[PDB]
Amino acid sequence: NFVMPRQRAVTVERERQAGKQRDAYYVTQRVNLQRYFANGVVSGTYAAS
Amino acid sequence: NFVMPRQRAVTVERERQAGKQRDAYYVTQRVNLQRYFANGVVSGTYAAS
Repeated sequence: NFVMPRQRAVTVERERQAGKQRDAYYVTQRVNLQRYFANGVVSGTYAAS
Repeated sequence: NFVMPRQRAVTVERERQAGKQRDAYYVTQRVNLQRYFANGVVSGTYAAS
């Protein structure tokens, strides 16, 4: 348990035409952390009032 | 009469750098339908309450 399924790597695209005097850098990433079943975890917590 | 005048048959364009992560497809055609003289057609009409 605790796998991080990954659709793709990080990518970079760039755009400057038909812009106005300006290179633009765009980056994207699709990643998520999602566990299977609810077992084997704690917080703690650890609290005041 | 009822000639089909045209100056641009169908053009299919394509952009992807970058659109902000979104391709764009553009389709255009330049055409018209026009008659030399005001005669040669009737419409019914076929109308009542």
